[PDB]
Amino acid sequence: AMKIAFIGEAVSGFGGMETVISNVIHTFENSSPKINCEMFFFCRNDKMDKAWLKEIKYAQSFSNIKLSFLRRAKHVYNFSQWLKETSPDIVICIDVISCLYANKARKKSGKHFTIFSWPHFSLDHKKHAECITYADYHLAISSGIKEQIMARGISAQDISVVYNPVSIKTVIVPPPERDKPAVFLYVGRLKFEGQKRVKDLFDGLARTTGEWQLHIIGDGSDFEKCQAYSRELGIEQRVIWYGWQSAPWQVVQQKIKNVTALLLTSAFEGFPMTLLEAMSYGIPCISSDCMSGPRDMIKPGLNGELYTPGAIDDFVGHLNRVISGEVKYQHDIIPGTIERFYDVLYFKNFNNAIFSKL
Ligand SMILES: O=c1ccn([C@@H]2O[C@H](COP(=O)(O)OP(=O)(O)O)[C@@H](O)[C@H]2O)c(=O)[nH]1
Repeated sequence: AMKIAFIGEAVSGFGGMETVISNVIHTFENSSPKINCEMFFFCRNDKMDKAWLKEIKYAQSFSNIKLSFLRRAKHVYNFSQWLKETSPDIVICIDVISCLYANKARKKSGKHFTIFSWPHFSLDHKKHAECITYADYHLAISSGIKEQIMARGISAQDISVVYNPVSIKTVIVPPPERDKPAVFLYVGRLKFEGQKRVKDLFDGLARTTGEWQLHIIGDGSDFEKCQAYSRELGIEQRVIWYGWQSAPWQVVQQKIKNVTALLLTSAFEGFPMTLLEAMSYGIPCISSDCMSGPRDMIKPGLNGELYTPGAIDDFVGHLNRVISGEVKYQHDIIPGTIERFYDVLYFKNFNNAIFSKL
């Protein structure tokens, strides 16, 4: 009988991370005839939506002490007490600060367990990166995160790259018929610059040679700026806006039907699930080679392309070649190119990364 604690600061209760965590917990609580999972949250308030925890046993440390030294002390004490009630074999920290908490509460509680980091954002784009050193071993969702962890003096031997899961699909979205315009897809929150750089998307497409259309599924405060920019660039007649969609891939299947490539032009990403989703439907992806995720998914010339951050010329080149057919991606084999990301194999590799360190 083995018990796994998943711990972190309170989250919103909606987000890719929550979805991954709940699925990994439900999967564990079946695995070996249910080996048990619980959660512990460090909270300043009870504003976390609880829906995603419906079937998940969780406890909380509440402290809104304004001085962080005292709040952390209180957190560590509360977690220490929980550890004594619960006696987990393994503690997995979904953020970096919780590695510190887990480490200090292990010393305080006198309990024996292994601490794993499992961060869901680039260490260099979030607050408490140096707290990663308090975990025993590391579960990297990307090569970039592994690199970031190594940079803090952690041995590559103590870090397993586990990626993130996606569901196997039984439908392929085919390319457009020959002599139809290229069809580009953008799926995500709209930011003109900042993280998403829709500006870069528009600048590239405006410079491309050949017939193309762009389908944009998403919304954000920069909608009007982005529409204005498309008008400025003289491309508005080739852009179709869907706004926010609850079922983007249903819209793709039912309304768009044929896709040349999904495009992502981001300055950075926590984990670009959109790329994975696209490749699960056999859609090739042209992405900025940003921290982090795209380089672990995209195999240049096989399921899409990578361009160096800011290399808009390179992006344009990638576009031109897929529009002309100079480079062709085979939609029928693209789903097989992300084998290690599919739910069952992902979980197998994740499970082995944990139990191999014991
Ligand atoms: O109109 C949309 C646009 C995006 N997404 C989903 O949002 C996720 C990532 O989008 P985003 O760029 O917002 O990343 P985040 O900021 O949420 O990390 C993906 O799983 C998409 O399928 C969606 O459901 N509807």
